[PDB]
Amino acid sequence: GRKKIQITRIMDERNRQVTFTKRKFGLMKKAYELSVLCDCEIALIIFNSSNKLFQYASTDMDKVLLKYTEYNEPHESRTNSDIVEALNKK
Amino acid sequence: GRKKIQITRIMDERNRQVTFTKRKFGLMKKAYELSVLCDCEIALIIFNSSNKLFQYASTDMDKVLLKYTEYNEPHESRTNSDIVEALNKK
Amino acid sequence: GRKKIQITRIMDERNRQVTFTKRKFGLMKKAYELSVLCDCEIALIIFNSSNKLFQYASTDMDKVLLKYTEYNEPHESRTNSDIVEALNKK
Amino acid sequence: GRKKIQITRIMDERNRQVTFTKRKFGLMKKAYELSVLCDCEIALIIFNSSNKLFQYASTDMDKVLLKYTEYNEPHESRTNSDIVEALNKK
Amino acid sequence: GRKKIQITRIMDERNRQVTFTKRKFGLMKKAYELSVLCDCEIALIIFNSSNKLFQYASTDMDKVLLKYTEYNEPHESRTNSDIVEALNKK
Amino acid sequence: GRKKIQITRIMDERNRQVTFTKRKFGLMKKAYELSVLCDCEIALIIFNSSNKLFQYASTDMDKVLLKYTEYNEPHESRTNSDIVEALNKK
Amino acid sequence: HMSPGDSRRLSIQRCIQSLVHACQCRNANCSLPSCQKMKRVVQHTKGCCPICKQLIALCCYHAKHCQENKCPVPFCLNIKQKLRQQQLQHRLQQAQMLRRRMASM
DNA sequence: AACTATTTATAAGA
DNA sequence: TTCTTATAAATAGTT
DNA sequence: AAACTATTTATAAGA
DNA sequence: TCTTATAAATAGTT
DNA sequence: AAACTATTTATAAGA
DNA sequence: TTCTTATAAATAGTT
Ligand SMILES: [Zn+2]
Ligand SMILES: [Zn+2]
Ligand SMILES: [Zn+2]
Repeated sequence: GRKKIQITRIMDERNRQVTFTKRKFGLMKKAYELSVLCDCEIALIIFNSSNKLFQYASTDMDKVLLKYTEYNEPHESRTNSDIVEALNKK
Repeated sequence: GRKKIQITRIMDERNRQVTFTKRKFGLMKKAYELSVLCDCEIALIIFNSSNKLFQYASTDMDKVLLKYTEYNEPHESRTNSDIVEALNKK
Repeated sequence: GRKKIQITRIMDERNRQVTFTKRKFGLMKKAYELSVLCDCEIALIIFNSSNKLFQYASTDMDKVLLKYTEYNEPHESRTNSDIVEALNKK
Repeated sequence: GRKKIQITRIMDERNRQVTFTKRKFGLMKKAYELSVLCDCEIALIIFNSSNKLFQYASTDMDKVLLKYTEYNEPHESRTNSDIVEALNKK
Repeated sequence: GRKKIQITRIMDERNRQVTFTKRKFGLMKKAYELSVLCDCEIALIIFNSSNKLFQYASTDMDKVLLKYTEYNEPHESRTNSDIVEALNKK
Repeated sequence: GRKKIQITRIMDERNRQVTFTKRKFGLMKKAYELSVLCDCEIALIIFNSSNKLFQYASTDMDKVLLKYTEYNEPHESRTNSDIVEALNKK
Repeated sequence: HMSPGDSRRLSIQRCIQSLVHACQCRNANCSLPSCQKMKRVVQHTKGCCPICKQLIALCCYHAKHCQENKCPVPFCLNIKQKLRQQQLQHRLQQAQMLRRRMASM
């Protein structure tokens, strides 16, 4: 961007909205590419600050989510805290 | 990258697997950034080609999906084809 | 009291209730004083005629109940019938 | 009593025990009377300073203990501090 | 078998022990086959004449019992009485 | 039967229910005979593929479950995986 | 004099009590009869011996209600998560059922 | 993995 | 909401 | 709902 | 231990 | 559920 | 004891 931004909440309401929409599309585009490049299945669920829902899936959403509930082995599970630590080492 | 690629399945196993790990991290990174910058909750579920689970959620995964099951209004729901179309238009 | 009463269920609803609250405090007072005077641990559990719970403890209730559960020596245990006979012999 | 006693730990072990025995019996008599007069279920557990157990239950102890572990709503829970406060107000 | 036996208590101690070990194994085999064939969760608890415990569970005994205790809806329950009568109908 | 079957999940729902009803009675009948013939207490709990409950017990179910819970001794405990090995090693 | 049902629930409740204590007990010289054996079992965080399945049994009974986001009881937090997962699964199967009832009509 | 040359994403202002 | 593009961020192919 | 007080009850100190 | 003078709890009522 | 059978499986005895 | 066998009992396939 014209300027680097830090990853902390955007306080200007207008700006935050413009950013959500633009970065949300960019996220879905990356997810689409990952699903095609590497033959995988992806479901993405996003609730904005007003609790409106936005969603993407490379196949039927409900099937991916059921497959998640049926999974029973340890596996990579990241959260906002986890990813913070990870970047701090790198 | 050193070279532009087409979004088509990567057939070489080593390349596919290295690309997966790398881009999966990149997608989680962007999801993290979207949830912090714009104050939203996000769930991201990925099954690789061998049906192994990788996941990320801003807050508790199950709570977001639960909230998802309660949604009952029309909303943006995107698939691979919708994204291809949006890409072509531009 | 103004009159001596018999230890027998109090029939009048209003009398029973008022007497219940008064004597209950009196019992907790006595347990409080015993715990301090003699340095002991006391748990008191009371269900009223309408099955509401009232409890007193001079220390953590759950620790007292667990020590009781594993107490593996003969000890004094009184029931109502026991006490009746004890006073009958005076 | 032949004199007022303050509510403070009795230092003399013999006197501590003598007081314990009288007041223990007095407490169980009061509890007995409460349960009869007001038709309620009471369990009383007491460990003395040398950790000997003394117990009273109007009906069976295990029964009152089961119901207690099952209770899942608001109920008055009192401690020594709680009783001291109530005493002071007067 | 070489001959048909009547369904009534085996009075010869040795003969009763032999039958028990054999049929116990058959009963467990049958339980195993039903849970695999029909995708179900089964628990079998057996106390023999000398009061020893033998158990089968398709995966975990306690998971079935837990699910048993929480189940609250009319269900087929059969006792030796119920089963005798169904066998006589035939 | 007209044809030997392999012990693997029956995938067709109608056929699975046919075999289930049939084999469940067979199982409950074997259990009854075991209890009478050899004088044991038996409890059997079955959840089918759609989580409906069926149960048998030679006596009161609750009595059997209690006796199980309070048994504190090593004892034979078989699982589907166990019984697989024993059968394979032949 | 209590029903075998109540009596089994009481027994499980007492085992639970015992486990939640041994989980939070830092007193190496504890005098509670079951503490030592129980702390030994808990120390089966070696992953893998005395079956961990017994322990997860008790935790399950416990997890039904342990509310603090930070229970120290082995597996509690994990079991609470799986219970939410299961609840999500029912919701998904229901919705899926309804879409097909609508589709088949 | 670790490193870069290059492609892709996007922040700010119009 | 778009668009423009200077600049930041991601990542393909190389070591 | 808490207050009064005439009684009944509990119990401290001492045999 | 069993008493006794004295403190405390409390039934009826206000 | 309830009939058939034809086969297979379990198991009382015999080895 | 463990290990056959002859048979009784169960069940798959099909109505
Ligand atoms: Zn301890
Ligand atoms: Zn283990
Ligand atoms: Zn817990």
